[PDB]
Amino acid sequence: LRGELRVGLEPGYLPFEMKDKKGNVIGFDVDLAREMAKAMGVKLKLVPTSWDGLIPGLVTEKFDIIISGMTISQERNLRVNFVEPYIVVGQSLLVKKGLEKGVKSYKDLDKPELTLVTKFGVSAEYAAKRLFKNAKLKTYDTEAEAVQEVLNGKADMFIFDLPFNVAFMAQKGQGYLVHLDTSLTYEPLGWAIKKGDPDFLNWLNHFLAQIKHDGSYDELYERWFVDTKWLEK
Amino acid sequence: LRGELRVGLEPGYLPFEMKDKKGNVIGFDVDLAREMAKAMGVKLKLVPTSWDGLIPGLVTEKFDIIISGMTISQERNLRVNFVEPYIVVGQSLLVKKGLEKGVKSYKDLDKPELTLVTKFGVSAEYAAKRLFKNAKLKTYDTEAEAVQEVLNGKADMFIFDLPFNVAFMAQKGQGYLVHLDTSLTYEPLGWAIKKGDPDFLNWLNHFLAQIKHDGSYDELYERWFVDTKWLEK
Amino acid sequence: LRGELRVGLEPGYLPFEMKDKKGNVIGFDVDLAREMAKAMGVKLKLVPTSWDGLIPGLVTEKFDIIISGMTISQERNLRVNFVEPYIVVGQSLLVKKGLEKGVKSYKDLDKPELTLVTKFGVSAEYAAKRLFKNAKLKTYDTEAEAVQEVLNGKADMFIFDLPFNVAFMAQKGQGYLVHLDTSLTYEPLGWAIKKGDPDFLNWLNHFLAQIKHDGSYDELYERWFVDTKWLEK
Amino acid sequence: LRGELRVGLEPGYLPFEMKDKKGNVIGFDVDLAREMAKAMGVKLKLVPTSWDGLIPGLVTEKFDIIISGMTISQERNLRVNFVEPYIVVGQSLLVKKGLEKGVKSYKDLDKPELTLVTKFGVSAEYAAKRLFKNAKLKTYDTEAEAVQEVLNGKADMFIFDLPFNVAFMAQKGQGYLVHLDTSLTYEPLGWAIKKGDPDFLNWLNHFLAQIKHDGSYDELYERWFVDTKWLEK
Amino acid sequence: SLRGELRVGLEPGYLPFEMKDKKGNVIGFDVDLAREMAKAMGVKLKLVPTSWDGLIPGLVTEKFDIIISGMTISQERNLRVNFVEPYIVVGQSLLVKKGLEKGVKSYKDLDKPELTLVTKFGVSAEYAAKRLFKNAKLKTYDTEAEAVQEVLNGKADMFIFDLPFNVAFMAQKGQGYLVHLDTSLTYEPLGWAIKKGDPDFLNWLNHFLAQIKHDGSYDELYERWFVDTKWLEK
Ligand SMILES: N[C@@H](CCCC[NH3+])C(=O)O
Ligand SMILES: N[C@@H](CCCC[NH3+])C(=O)O
Ligand SMILES: N[C@@H](CCCC[NH3+])C(=O)O
Ligand SMILES: N[C@@H](CCCC[NH3+])C(=O)O
Ligand SMILES: N[C@@H](CCCC[NH3+])C(=O)O
Repeated sequence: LRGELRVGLEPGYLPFEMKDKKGNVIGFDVDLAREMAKAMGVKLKLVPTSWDGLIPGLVTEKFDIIISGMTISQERNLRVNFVEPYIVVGQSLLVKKGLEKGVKSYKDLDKPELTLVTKFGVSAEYAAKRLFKNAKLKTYDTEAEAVQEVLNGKADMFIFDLPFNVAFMAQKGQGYLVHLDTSLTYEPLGWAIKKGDPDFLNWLNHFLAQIKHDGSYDELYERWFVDTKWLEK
Repeated sequence: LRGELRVGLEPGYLPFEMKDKKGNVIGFDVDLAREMAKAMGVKLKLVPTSWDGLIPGLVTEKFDIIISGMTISQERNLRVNFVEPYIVVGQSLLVKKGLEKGVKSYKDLDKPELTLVTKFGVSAEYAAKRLFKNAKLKTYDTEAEAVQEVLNGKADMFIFDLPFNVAFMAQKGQGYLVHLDTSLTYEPLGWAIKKGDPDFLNWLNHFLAQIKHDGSYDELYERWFVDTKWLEK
Repeated sequence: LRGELRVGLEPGYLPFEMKDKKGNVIGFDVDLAREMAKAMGVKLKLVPTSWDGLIPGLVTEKFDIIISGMTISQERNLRVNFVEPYIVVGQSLLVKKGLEKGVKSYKDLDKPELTLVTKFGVSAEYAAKRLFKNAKLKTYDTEAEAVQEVLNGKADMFIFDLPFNVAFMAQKGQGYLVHLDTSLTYEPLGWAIKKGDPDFLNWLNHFLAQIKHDGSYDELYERWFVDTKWLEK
Repeated sequence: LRGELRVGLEPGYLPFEMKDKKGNVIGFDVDLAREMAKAMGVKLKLVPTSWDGLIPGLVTEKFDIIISGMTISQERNLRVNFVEPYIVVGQSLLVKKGLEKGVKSYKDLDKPELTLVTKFGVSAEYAAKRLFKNAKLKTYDTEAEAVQEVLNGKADMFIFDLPFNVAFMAQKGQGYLVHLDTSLTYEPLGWAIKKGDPDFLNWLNHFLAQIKHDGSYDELYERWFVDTKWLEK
Repeated sequence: SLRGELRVGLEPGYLPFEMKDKKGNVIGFDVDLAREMAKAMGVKLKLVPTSWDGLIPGLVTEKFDIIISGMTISQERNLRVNFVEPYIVVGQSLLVKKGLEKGVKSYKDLDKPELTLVTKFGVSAEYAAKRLFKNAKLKTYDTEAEAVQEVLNGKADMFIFDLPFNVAFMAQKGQGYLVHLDTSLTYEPLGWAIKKGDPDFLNWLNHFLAQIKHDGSYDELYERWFVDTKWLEK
C-alpha cells in the first residue's frame, strides 16, 4: 500500500466512532487508524459509511480496511477476513427505571408485554433474536434513534454492545435509565480486510501485538473507556 | 464453498469418531463438524475414509477438511495446513495385568521379551519407533485389532493416544487391561485443509476461538471426555 | 365508595402483610392500600381474615377489595374479578444445607424420602402437587408453622412465593437454610374485587399505572423488597 | 356460566380450524378452546358455523365465544366485544408458479390482466378491495375453493392470512404455487363475546395472559405454526 | 355503540389539541381523532364546545358521549367518569421571561416569593403548581392564553402548563420573547372520558385506540399537530 490508508467506518458507536460537534470524526478506532497510518508511514483518509455499506464497500475496494468495532462473526467472516481481536465485548441492556427490580437474569425480561429496541442489521439484533423470543422486537436505523424510544416512553428496553451502554450512561443516561451490565454474548471485535491478502494480515496482526505491549494501546483504551474528558466533543 | 461441507475422517478413535450400533458415525469431531457446518449455513456430509487415504483424499479435493483427531506434525504439515490446535493429547499405554508392577517410567518396559502393538501408519507407531529401542512392535489396521492382540495372550501392551485409552478403559478394559497414563509425547491435534487457502484458515481459527469462549466447545468436551453417557452407542 | 375503603387480608406473607410487635398489621400491601385510600379521599379500614375467608368475605361485602398478595388464578377468577397484576411472582424453595449440592433443577429433588412442606390451601400447595410426584408433602396453617419444621428438623424443604423466601432468608434464614432462587411458576398477584363492577376496575387499573410511573410504587418496592430497615419490625 | 363452554368456529382457516380425516374439527383454535374449558372447570362443545353466522350465533346465544381467527375491527366491535388479541396476522399472496420473478412489491401484480381470488366477506376480501385497484377480483365460499382456482387454470393468484398460506404450501403447494410472504396488512385476531359481560372479559383476558407467560401458548404455537406433524391430519 | 351522531365535548384553546380556527371552527389533534373515531363508528361528528368545569358534568348529564379534550387521567376525576387507556402522555413545563433561565438546573431554583407564576384555573397545572411550588406567587386565569399574556406583559415571570402547549406557543409568539424550560415535572397520562356503567363502549374505544397506534393514523395526526408547523396559519 502506497499513498494513503482508506478506512471505512460508521460514526455513532460510542466510543469507537462518533461525529464531532465540528462534524469531524473521532474516537478509539480513529486514533487506532492514525497510528496505523503512521506505522505504515502513510496518509489517513476516512470514509464514512452506513453499517450496511461497510462489507460491500470493503469487498469493492471503496476502502482498504474496516475499523468500526465490528464483531468477528462466522457469517461475516465468510465475506471478509478478520484480523485478530483488539477488544472483547458483549451485549448489556439499558432499561426504563423500575423494571430492573427483582431481575436476577436477563431471562425474565423475555416477557411478551415488553419491547426491545436496537439498531437494524447489527450484532445486538442477532443477539436479540437468539436471546429473547418472547419480547416484541423492533429495530431502527441508529443507536441514537433506538435508545430514544425508551427514553421517550415508547420502548421498555434497549440492547447493545456494553461500551456503548456505559458511554451513554455517562453522557445522558444516568438520570433516566438503568444499565444491566451483565454481558450476554462473547463478541470479539477485529478489523476486516478483503480476502486473498495474507501479507496484509501478517502486518495487521504484528502491528496489533506491538501496540498491545507498547503501552500505546493501553493509553488509547484509557482515553476512551475510563476517562471522561472526551465527552465534551 | 457453497452446498455442503465435506469432512473426511476415519472411525475407530474413541471418543472423536466411532460408529454406533445403528451404523451411523458419531463422536466428538462429528459434533464439531455439525457445529462448523451450521456456522457456514450448510449441510454436513461426512466421508469416512481409511487413514492413509485422508490426506490424499483432502489434497485430491474429495472433501474440504479433515477432522480426525489428526496430529499437527511437521511431516504432514508439509503436505497440508492445520488450523490452530483444538485439543492437546499425548501417547500413553494399556498393559495387561501384572505388567504394571515395578514400573517407574516407560524405560522399564522397553524390553526385548515384550511385544508392543498399535495401528499401522499412525501417530503412535512413530512414537513407538522413537521411544522404544528394545521391544518388538507389531502394527494393525485398526486400534481395535491392535488392542485385541493384548486382550488375548498375544501382545503385552498397546500404545495410542491417551483419550482412546481412557475411553476403552471405560468401555472394555475394566478388569483386564491396566492404564499407565503418563503422557509420553506432546501431541497437538488439529484440523487440516489443503494448502493455498489462507481465507478458510482465517475463518477456521476465528471459529475455533469462538467455541472455546462460547461454552460450546466446553459443552462438547464434557459430552465425550467425561460424561460416560455415550458408551451406550 | 363512601366513608371507608375496607381491605381484606391475612397477615403472614412477607413482605406483603404481617402483624408485628405492637400487633399492628403492616407491609407492602398495607402501604399500597394506604395510598389507595388517600387517592379516593376515603379512610382506610383493615379487615384481617384467614385466607379461606377472603373471597367469601369479598363476595359478601365484608370488605371492598382483597389486597393480600393473591394469585390471579382461573379458579379464583371465576368467583371475583382481578385488577391487572401489581407484581409478578413465582415459587421458589428453601432447603436444608447439603440439599443444594449438584442439584440442577427442582426435579432432581422429587424423592420419596424428602419432605416438602407448605401452608395449606394456598397457591404454593397446588404447585407442590403439580410439580412433585414422589416427595412426601405436608401442610400447615401458616407460612411460619411450615418453615419451622424445616428449620427445626422434622421435614427438610419449604415451598412458597419467592418474595417470602428471600424475606425470611434476610431475617432468620441466612446461616441455616439454602434458597434455590430459581422461579418454578408464573404467578401474577392482583387485587380482587367482586364481579359486576367494571367501574371500580377502571379506577383500580388507572391507579395501578399511576403509581407505576409515579415513582410511588418504586419507593414502596425498595422499602419492602430491598430495604433491610423494616425487619426491625 | 356452568355446564359446558360452547364455541363457535368455521372450519377451513388452516391451521386454526379444519376438519380432519375422520371429520372432527382441530387446530390451534380447538386446542385453545380445550385449554379454556379445562381451566374453566367445564366440558367443551364446538359449534361449527358458517362465517356470516358467527357474530349472529354469539348475540343469539347459540354459543358463548367465537374463537376463529377473527380479526378485531371497529365494524365488528360494534356488535360484539373482543378480548385482547392472541395473535397478530397479516395478509399475503399465493401466486401461480412462474410469475414470482421480477416482482418487488405486491403492486406489480395489480394489472387488469390478472385475476385475484379469496373467500367471500372476510378480511382478506377487504384488503383485496383496499389494495387491488385494477385486477379482476372473484370471491368464493371457502378458502379451499378459492385457491383451487389457481391450482387449476382458472385464476392467477390468491390472497389470505399468512398462516393459511404457510399451511397450504406445506400441505399441497411446493411444486404448484408460489408464496410471497411479505405481510401486506397488520391484523390482530381476537375472541368475541356478546356485549354486556364485563366479568367474562376480565376472566378471558387474564386467561390469555397466563398461557402466554406459561409455556402453554408457546407449546400450541410450535405445534401448529411450526412442527408439521399435524398434516398427517 | 350508538346510532345517530357522536357528540364530543371539548374546550378550545389547549393548543394543539383544541383551538378555534378563526374562521371559528374548532380544530386540533383531538378533532382529527374525534373525526376518525366517528367515521369508524359509521356515524356523524358533533362537537359540543364546553367550558372546562362543565366537561365532566356535561358528560354525566348526557349533554355528550365522550370527552376528547386532552384531559389528565386522575384518581379524583376517575371517581366520576371512566377513562380509556391513555392516548398520549404529557408533563408540565415552564415558560419564562428572557434571561430568567440562566443558571437554573431544576424547577427548584424558581421558588423565590419574589417570583410570580401563572396558569389557568382548576386545571392539571393549577394542582401541580400548588404541590410543586411552595414559595412562588400563584395567580390564575380563565384561559391559558390570558395566563401567558401576563408573562408576555411583564406582570408575571413564568407560565406553567402541559408541555405540548408550551412548544406550540413557543412557535407562534413566544420564540423571541420567552424561553421554554422543557423538563417535564409531572406524569400526566391523557385519556378520553365517558360515563360509568358502559364496559362495551370502553371495549370499543380501547380497541380503536390500539388500531390507530398500529395503522400509522395516530403517528400521522401526531406529526401533523405536535411536530410540524403548518397548522399555524390558523
Ligand atoms: N460491533 C457491533 C456493533 C455495530 C455498530 C454499529 N455502528 C457489530 O459488529 O454489529
Ligand atoms: N493423532 C493420531 C491419531 C490417529 C488415529 C487413527 N484412527 C495420528 O495423527 O495418527
Ligand atoms: N400467593 C398466595 C398467597 C400466599 C398466602 C398468604 N397467607 C396465594 O394466592 O395462594
Ligand atoms: N382473519 C379473518 C379471516 C378469517 C377466515 C375465516 N375462514 C377474519 O377475521 O375475517
Ligand atoms: N391536562 C390538562 C388540560 C388542560 C385543559 C385546558 N382547557 C388537564 O387535564 O387539566
